Amino acid sequence: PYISAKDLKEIMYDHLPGFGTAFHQLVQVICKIGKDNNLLDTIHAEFQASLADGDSPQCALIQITKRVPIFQDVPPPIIHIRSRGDIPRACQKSLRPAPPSPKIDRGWVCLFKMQDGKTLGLKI
Amino acid sequence: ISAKDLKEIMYDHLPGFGTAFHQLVQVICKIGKDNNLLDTIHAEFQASLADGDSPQCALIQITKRVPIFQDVPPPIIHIRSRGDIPRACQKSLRPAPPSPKIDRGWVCLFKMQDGKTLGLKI
RNA sequence: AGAAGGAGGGAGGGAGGA
RNA sequence: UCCUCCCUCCCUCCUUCU
Repeated sequence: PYISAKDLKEIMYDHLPGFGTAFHQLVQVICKIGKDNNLLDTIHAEFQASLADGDSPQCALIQITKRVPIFQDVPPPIIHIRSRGDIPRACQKSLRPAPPSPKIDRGWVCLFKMQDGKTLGLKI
Repeated sequence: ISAKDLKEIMYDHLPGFGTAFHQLVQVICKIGKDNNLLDTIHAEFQASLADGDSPQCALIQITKRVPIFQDVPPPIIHIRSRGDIPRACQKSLRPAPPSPKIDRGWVCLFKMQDGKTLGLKI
């Protein structure tokens, strides 16, 4: 029954409006950490269970970070970019300087590292 | 440690009155009391705070970390009308799935005189 | 996406008081 | 002229939670 990083992203993506929003990014981060730790299934199941509770798909993504334990243990991934323009418009409003040991299950999706040295966290 | 006392501790930390966390405090202390686990629940509450967690966070950690809250259904609370539910919880009401889990944020189930049931969901 | 708390503000309904 | 209570609705700020 095992699912693919490919189609999970597909599914979760089907469920959200907009393009390149903080939640599309969060989908990407969840699936990557998903693959590399062999939890794409645990993760799909929590996504479904949260929709059953009545959670908006945004909220469901959030529940994964808070309920699937891997995400309390892997830091938000660093993503090397040139400049802040490279980040999608929808995410612009959600960038914040990151504090020490930023946690995914606290809303820190990823860390954008630009070529001027400045790092900006994507905060949900 | 006592149920009455611990509720008052937990409350003294919470913002507002009549919020979902106030309801959760009552559920936690009720379950803790029926089951002789107030000591465990209090320790975990204090432990969360020491890690620097918000009191709201600490209550959630109890539901996730003290195993009893994985193994019992959300309490059924019987009420006259929906208007009997405090203002702060109103926007948090929603229909429960079949086996709502307390450790999934389902604080309790309000059963009205009409037989209709809404879960309080955090 | 949504909720709670505090703060600032703007519009309109019902009532009561100075 | 002002105040209080309740009911809609709109904007911004801080914190918390899912």
